[PDB]
Amino acid sequence: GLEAKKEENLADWYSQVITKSEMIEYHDISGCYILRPWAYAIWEAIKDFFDAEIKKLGVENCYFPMFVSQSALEKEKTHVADFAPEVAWVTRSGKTELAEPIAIRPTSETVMYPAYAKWVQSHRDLPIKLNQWCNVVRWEFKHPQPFLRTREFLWQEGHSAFATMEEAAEEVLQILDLYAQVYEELLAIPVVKGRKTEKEKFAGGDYTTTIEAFISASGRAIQGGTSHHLGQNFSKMFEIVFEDPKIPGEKQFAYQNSWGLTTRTIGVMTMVHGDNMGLVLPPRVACVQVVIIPCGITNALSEEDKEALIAKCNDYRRRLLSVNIRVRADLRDNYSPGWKFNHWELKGVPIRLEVGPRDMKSCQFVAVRRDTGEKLTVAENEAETKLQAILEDIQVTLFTRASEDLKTHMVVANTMEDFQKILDSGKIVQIPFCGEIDCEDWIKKTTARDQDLEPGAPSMGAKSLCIPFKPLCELQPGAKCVCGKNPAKYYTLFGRSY
Amino acid sequence: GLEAKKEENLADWYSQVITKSEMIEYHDISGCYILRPWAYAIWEAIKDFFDAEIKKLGVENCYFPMFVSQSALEKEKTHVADFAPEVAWVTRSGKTELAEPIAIRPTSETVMYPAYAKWVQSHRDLPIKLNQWCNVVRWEFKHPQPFLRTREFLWQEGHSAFATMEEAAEEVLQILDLYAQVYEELLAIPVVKGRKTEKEKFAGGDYTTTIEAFISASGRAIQGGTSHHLGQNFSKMFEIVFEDPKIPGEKQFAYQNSWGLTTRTIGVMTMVHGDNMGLVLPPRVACVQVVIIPCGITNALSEEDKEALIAKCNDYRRRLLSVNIRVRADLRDNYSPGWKFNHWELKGVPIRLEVGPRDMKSCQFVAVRRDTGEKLTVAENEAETKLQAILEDIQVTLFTRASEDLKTHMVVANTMEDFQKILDSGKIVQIPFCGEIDCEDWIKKTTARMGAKSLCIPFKPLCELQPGAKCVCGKNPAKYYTLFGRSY
Ligand SMILES: NC(=O)c1nccnc1NCc1ccccc1Cl
Ligand SMILES: NC(=O)c1nccnc1NCc1ccccc1Cl
Ligand code: PRO
Ligand code: PRO
Ligand SMILES: [Sr+2]
Ligand SMILES: [Sr+2]
Ligand SMILES: [Zn+2]
Ligand SMILES: [Zn+2]
Repeated sequence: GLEAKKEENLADWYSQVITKSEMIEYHDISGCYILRPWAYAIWEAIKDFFDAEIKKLGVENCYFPMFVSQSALEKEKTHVADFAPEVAWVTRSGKTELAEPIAIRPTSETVMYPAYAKWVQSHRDLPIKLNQWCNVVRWEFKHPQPFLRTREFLWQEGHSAFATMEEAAEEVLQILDLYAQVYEELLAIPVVKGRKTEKEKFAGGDYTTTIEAFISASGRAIQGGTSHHLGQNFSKMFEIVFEDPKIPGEKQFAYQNSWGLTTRTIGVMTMVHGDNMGLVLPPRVACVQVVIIPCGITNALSEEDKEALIAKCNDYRRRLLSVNIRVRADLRDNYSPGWKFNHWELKGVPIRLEVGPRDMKSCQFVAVRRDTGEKLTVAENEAETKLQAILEDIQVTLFTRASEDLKTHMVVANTMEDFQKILDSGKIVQIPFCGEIDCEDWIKKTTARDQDLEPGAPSMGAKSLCIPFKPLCELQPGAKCVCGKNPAKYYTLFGRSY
Repeated sequence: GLEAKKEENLADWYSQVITKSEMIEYHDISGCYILRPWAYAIWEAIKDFFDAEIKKLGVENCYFPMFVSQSALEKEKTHVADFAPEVAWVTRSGKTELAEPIAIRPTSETVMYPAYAKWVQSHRDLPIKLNQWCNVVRWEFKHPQPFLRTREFLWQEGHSAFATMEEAAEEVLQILDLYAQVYEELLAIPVVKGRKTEKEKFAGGDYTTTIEAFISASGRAIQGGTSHHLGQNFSKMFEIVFEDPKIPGEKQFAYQNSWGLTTRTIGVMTMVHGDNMGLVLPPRVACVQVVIIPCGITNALSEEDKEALIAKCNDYRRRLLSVNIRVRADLRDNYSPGWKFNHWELKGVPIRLEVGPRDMKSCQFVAVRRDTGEKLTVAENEAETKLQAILEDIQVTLFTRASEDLKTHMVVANTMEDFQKILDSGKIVQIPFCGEIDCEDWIKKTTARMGAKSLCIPFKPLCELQPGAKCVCGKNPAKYYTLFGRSY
């Protein structure tokens, strides 16, 4: 079973959920974690849905080198400035020192865009739409946490280059909506589409959009994905240039975008839907949607009778495969049935299917929901339609409960004292914000200073999350920021973050 | 158009094929090459086949960290000794030096097996069958060539741990059989299944089974894949143990294998099937099997008739997509039909589908085979039937000629003199060999006066080693017929 309680101490609960579900194994290098097949299948499920959608947009998959030269990495000044201290450098091969240290990619902007310049000579070479699934390394100055914050992580990064800004801006929102579909339709997690502030925006871009998710156990929010508009800052440094047919003889710099989604998605799914019985898989991403377990195999049952009980389970397995239900039949005669119930509950299989000798003679079986523990006795001939209905209802309620949790935890506050008090209750707040960096740092410093949390809870100030595309309330004209010294530009979502 | 010719300068011909087919782009870090969509789509075709086959064997996909500690890397002494010079070491996080350098994986044995030991607590925990599709770094010191020998490459690496030795021995030959299917059933390249010698076997294992392919244009053979039996060399170092089911108090060490296939497959495909017209894709791994191109679009053609020809091309697109044939209609307005002819030829699309106004009105179209250049006028009715037949014809034609090239370039020699003659003729010779590492160093140094190195001990050699035959050196008796030759 599970020892820790998600409501009391969240860290060891998360640590026990990711291990006992066989998702995460630990490594002797801090910030690096093993993705076991149970977690990796979730990533493959996300990969299969996102690949199919970006190919509709004309995006193609490729793979670029992981090593970056010093000169390439420092073409964009403000970009390398933000990533320099967290870049891992290869300095030697074997015992021989490298003449020039090469870098491990924290992101592939400076690796790809030299090639973009070579590939783009005429206007016919645009647009370039490329994506790659790969690993990056970010030796960050933060507490590592599996899935959420790791030194090495798997992701997709898509880099598109266009002749006009209207083409680029269109794709930014197209991709961000795809990231929102990954969270809301696959992981059953609600997200808030928004724009990052000037402080938290991608270094080297004009603006960045993001989806923010909420983790109610810790009251903290987390970034689920970003779609940046790079404008021309990178094409001006890497010389991604073409001649426009309408503007004779003049150098045109391409408009570029980048967008990324990481294996953090798995950790958010764990933090939102996991309970005190272990992991909870949304049926959409569940590696196994239905696990079939033979029950009641006493020593008195004959060898022929036991084989007929196994055959009925395999028959349920074939029936569910013919209707595209991902089903595993745990026929292993080496483990107890209660060990199997516990094993697959920890892993989060949405439905457990129990077949016993009495039920098989009676033309029925038992279906047990993972999210609620509700046990239903279903007729043998209704197995294909009933289970698919339960699988759909599990996905709906997981998103319904997470949405109602989000609606009640994201509110509006206009003054600093109400923003402070609501923040200390475990909520994220939309406040009228002037949109300046020095004020955002002031909020980060004063929310941590005036904090009143539970005994033992560490000091953590609120930071910017996003400027929501559709905020909760309209900003009344002339309304000042929460600092009182500058006019407010927009409602900005704030709160403690991962 | 391609400037170089395969018969003259193979190096410059190869550099121009991979770039003009838009497979490879070059990078300012020596030995690292960009895999563009046309190349990566081949790797995906290899991946979806191979992944489907190992799932039937109970192998599951995962992903282990790229960084390995000094202590974990040096646990197996023979394994770390062979890889030590070619391991890249991270020593700096920005400008702050790590207290201890960490290494980029050249292979993931020392990364995964510490986790294998924690997972194997009893007999119930075996077998463990894990595979990952990832990048790996081996910092070579020889001149790099795209696909064939690169500083960083993509691969899959399977690691399996078994309770018995018969189990691991079964899987080693099962995986090698799948590698043979990848090269023969998909890439249409014949391979020679064999066994590495003591000098060439995987450091840290007991034996290595490999598939060796031959590049006829250069006369040098190349290793297509390997499946190693690690035995207990690693489980005795990383403490992967389990209680003896029969004897209480006695530990048993797991029997392990490892097996890998890299993106070198694409380069071997290029070097074998490519011609002076450019790349030649086998239809089974071809991203685009058929390209539809509208022809005869003159400036005087009526917009109605011009629109009718466009629709006719999309009608073939809908029909071919209905019979699971990968087809793209190149209806782009800013490129001439002749430009698209040479464009898809360079990339290796097996069949070109030409639709002109005269051929459309006569209910016909043209089919151009990439391998032979034959042009076939086909009626609109027998489209899905004949195009499917040509695609399978292209697949068997490419294999039959590469198998015929391998038959006439792999002969048997019996002494040092005649082995040198056939080797410098651009062929690989099977010779009676004593298996010693001493003679393997001598045969490479002598026949260079480059040089032929051990490739594999064929599972099925050409001639049966008659009893009494000694090695080509003369000192020791010959223990088996071995295939030698210059290799990449
Ligand atoms: N070190 C990290 O920030 C991290 N670690 C593990 C997983 N995701 C991480 N980042 C999240 C992220 C990064 C880039 C683009 C989009 C996103 Cl959502
Ligand atoms: N540096 C290289 O040797 C190399 N470079 C690119 C591609 N494959 C490479 N190795 C071949 C290889 C390696 C492991 C297992 C099987 C094989 Cl076939
Ligand atoms: O790292 C980032 O945030 C952007 C998005 C993917 C590519 N680079
Ligand atoms: O490098 C090799 O040859 C073995 C096989 C894959 C993993 N390691
Ligand atoms: Sr920084
Ligand atoms: Sr000019
Ligand atoms: Zn302010
Ligand atoms: Zn000898």
